[PDB]
Amino acid sequence: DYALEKEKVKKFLQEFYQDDELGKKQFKYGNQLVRLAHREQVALYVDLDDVAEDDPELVDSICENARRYAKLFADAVQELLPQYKERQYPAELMRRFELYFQGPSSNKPRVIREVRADSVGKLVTVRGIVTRVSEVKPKMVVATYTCDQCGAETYQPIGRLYLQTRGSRFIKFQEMKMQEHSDQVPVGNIPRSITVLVEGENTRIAQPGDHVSVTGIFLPILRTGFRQVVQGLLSETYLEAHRIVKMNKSTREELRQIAEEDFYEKLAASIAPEIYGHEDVKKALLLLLVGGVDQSPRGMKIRGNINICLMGDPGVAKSQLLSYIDRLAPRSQYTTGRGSSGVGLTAAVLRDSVSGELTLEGGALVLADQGVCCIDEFDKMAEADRTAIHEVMEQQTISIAKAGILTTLNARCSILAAANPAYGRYNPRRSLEQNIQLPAALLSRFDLLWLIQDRPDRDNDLRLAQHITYVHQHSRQPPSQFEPLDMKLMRRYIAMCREKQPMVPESLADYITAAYVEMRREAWASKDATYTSARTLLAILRLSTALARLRMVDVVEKEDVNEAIRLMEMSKDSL
Amino acid sequence: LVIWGTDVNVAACKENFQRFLQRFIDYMQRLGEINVIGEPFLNVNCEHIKSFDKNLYRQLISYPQEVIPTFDMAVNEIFFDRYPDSILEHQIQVRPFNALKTKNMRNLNPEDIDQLITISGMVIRTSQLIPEMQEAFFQCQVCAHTTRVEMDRGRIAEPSVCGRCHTTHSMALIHNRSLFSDKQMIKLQESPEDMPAGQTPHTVILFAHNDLVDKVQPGDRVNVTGIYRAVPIRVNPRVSNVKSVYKTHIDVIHYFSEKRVELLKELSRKPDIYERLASALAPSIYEHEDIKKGILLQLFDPGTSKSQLLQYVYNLVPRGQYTSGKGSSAVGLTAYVMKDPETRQLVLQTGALVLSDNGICCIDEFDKMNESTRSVLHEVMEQQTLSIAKAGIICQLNARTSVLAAANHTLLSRFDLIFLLLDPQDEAYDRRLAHHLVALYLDMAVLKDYIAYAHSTIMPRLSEEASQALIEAYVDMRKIGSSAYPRQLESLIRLAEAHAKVRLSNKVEAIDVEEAKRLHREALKQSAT
Repeated sequence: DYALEKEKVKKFLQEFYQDDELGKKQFKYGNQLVRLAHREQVALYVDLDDVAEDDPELVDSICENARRYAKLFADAVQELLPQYKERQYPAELMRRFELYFQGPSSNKPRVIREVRADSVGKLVTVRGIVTRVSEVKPKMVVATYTCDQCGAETYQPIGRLYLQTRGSRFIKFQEMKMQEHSDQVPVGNIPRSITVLVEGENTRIAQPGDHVSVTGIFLPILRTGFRQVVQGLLSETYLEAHRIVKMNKSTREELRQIAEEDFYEKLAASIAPEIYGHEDVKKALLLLLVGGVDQSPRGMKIRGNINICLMGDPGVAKSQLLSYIDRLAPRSQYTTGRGSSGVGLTAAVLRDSVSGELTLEGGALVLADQGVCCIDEFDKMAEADRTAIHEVMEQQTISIAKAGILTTLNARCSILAAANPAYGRYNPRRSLEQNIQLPAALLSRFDLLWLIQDRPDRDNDLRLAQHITYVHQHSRQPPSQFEPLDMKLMRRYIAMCREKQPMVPESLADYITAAYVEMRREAWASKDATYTSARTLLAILRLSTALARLRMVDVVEKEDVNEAIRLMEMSKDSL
Repeated sequence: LVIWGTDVNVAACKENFQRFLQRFIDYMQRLGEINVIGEPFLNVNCEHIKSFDKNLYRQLISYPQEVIPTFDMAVNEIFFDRYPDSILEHQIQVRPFNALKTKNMRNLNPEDIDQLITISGMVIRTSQLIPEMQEAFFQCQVCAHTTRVEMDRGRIAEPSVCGRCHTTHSMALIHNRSLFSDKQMIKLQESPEDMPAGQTPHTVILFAHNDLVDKVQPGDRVNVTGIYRAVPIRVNPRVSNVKSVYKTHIDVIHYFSEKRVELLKELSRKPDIYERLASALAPSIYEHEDIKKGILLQLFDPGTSKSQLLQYVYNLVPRGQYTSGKGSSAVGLTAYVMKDPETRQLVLQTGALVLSDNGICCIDEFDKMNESTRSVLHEVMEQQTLSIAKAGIICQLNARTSVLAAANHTLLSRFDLIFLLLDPQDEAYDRRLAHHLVALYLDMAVLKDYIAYAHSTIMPRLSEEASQALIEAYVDMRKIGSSAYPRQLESLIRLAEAHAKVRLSNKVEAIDVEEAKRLHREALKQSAT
């Protein structure tokens, strides 16, 4: 059916621009065609849904043969020019004029692991997380070469001969790396990520980390080369991304009976099951598991960051929960102090083989655009990795000042941290910067500090005995009647809270400052090691600013400020 | 007869241009100035000439590599006939100045090669001296004749056209007059100054020669015209397999508001913009307005509004560079001296301070600086330039800049000035601060040009209007508790420098000096114990 229906698709393409009045007495696809010959728009995309409404041929067929119905979409477009033209391959032959594809959910954005031997020749879309941003170049496609004895232009895609640019066919291209979303991997596997083939005006377009669109799809320029798909020497089908597009944005107690009762009571009793109590900490984890990213327009850009540090590592095996957190937390990545370089968080550059020069690829922070940032051993992130941290204070903070590259990337996540205590366990006689050793100067910056003194409370130990001894009896770690949940459901229980975007009753403007006065009054009055800031006020606000997301008020209430106080009162010698 | 490789007819517009050189008249003053004085090398503009002739014109960029020759001929066809009894050995090659509106070579096409272009950029560095081979000759073997190759006119400056008999240049080149060629690399940096940020601009593979060699310096600002070239990247010189990108490198061939002003004039007429802009400046915070003041002038607890302000400066301004100690040493400012390891040769490696000449430095963590560094700043500030006596380029580095920073060394003496973020210990002011945030929970571009036109146009003069007052002043500033007989005057004038750099008034009085008293006074007081 494919190799010899050339007249149809040309007939088809001869009529599809004519198939409507939506391009102003022309079809929308023909709207561009006059804009094409006039060089108004040069690249093209295709919503293939418009074809299947009258002819799923070239829709299911292109889905069966992307290449051919790619290539055949062109060769009509090749000879279709004179019909709209305002004036081997003649020189102009779509030479700066390009074609992409789009349409129904028959090409759902697929998984980096799910590329296949079936995916060869396939119509191919993907979403996921970005990195490996190469240095763009221009790139020739056709050696418009010279028959010097003969004169006029000659074209090879490929001795005394010269190969000369003046008629050759070029493109601006890159390498990219899509990555899994960190969301469809509730798994004991690596979040996969892919070498991407990247071109056109869809280069110089976007940054790492984005959740995006793709179409990883072959070019019309060649079917296979001189013949059908069978060949003897062949480089790789990798992801020929067409239509890369950002994802800005993709269980109710009213219909169900769910969000009615306090998650800030209840969610504790159904999160952190193995954990030996101390849900108080979990609240901020709950708060961070809510985060504060989705803001209302009051310019609170620091709302997104719940920047917590936890101090001392075999604290209950608090080492564990960050996985639990990441088991909760999508858009989330875990790292350790001295496990890798700053590019565990940050980014760096060198050559690659496949395509693209010096791909900047980045770490968790570069991976965590508004993510959840989870650390082991914050202390071993020695001065280098102490630093972009100390920038990532400031949200979009992966800044570069290097010869060829001097960008910043959008480090926008929020930070929970595990840091061993200074060569020895916590000590009341030794201070932070004596029992801790990391900068107070940083620790200050954290929204909250909390420690877990593994201490001789023999009864709670005896509970912990009871706690663990219940384990390997079963996994009923919260046997006081709590019904656990799906972290997705929790995520669904989270997401509705994220979208609240509250904003306080300004009459409350006293109640915080009212308290923050007395609070900071007492702290500066008390003159102990505890030291706060105005980021306190932000943090204080910012806590309540998330407390009401669960307490789905869309505004803020006294209790959250009283709770966030109580958190601070609970934070009071949380170290 | 045609050049299909570039589609130019046999001279194809020539005889329009010969008359052009005589028909431009209102050149005719310049037409003899080249032959009679002996100053070749035309220096056109973005060629406005397009009011004369479009068929001449449209070609100008078009494939004009086959035309500029004909020009450098066609001029000389006329010019040698104009004054052949002058110094006519001064052949002419054009050198445009502020050329056609380049599409920010960041954005130019893969296509965009045979194209006269111009930079909007900044220099990263120069070649320093590396020119290259000119012309050939081999020896063959019928009693070995020394065979012209690129000495043979009509042949090409290829690679491998000179693949043998090096002395048949490398000595003979002296003995046979092909003394080797001439070309100058530069690494520049496209920089639109309010780029989108993150994504970054295009540095330059400059190479082209002419004895405009070195008349572009490192760090330089741009007025610069060129033409594109590139070359396909071999998979290896050992092979013919192809990296299908051409290695760009460029033929250097270089050399509303009044209504806003009227608005500025109202702002200039406006009497307390020092307060109003202060009320506008760094608005993000409540009091410490006093601190906020001098940034305008200087324009002219960790991060406790500080980097914010410095970022306010960073944000406000193209000319400046933010950094700090403790991870980034002097190197992030200067003296990062180090090599191109791909080539293994030292480079004048530096930093923000080299980004900062006629700029404003936003250091932080000034407490954290070493003595292996910060002896830099011991030397810098007493210079405003930096002697780099080094391996490949012994030099000094004009950093005629500005600085400010703050930290949490006998030479505070130097500083522009920084202040004491101390605790008012007032819950009410906190509440006022809180209210400032609880309330928290254009002027710039106007400012951006307010600062400018004075940086463009204005030049204060502190004469007997108030030159006396300085003399009256440091008397008053030294004497209380009797130092200001030191350069405090030179600071004071550097403060009184501002208000007349404000106001579009090039002349000064006690007021517009006298404010700077309070500043240096309060700055002394707040810094005093």
